[PDB]
Amino acid sequence: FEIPDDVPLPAGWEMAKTSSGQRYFLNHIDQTTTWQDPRK
Amino acid sequence: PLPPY
Repeated sequence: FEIPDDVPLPAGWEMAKTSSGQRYFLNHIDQTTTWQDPRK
Repeated sequence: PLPPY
C-alpha cells in the first residue's frame, strides 16, 4: 500500500556507495552491505 | 559483487 514516510533503514545502518556508482547500505548491525534496505 | 564488509 504505497510507501511509508518514516525511515529507510533502522539504526546501525549506513547508506553508502560501493561497486562504482550505486548506493548500498552498509549494515553495521551485522557487518554487511546490501543495495536495498531491510525496511521500505 | 557487493562490498564484503
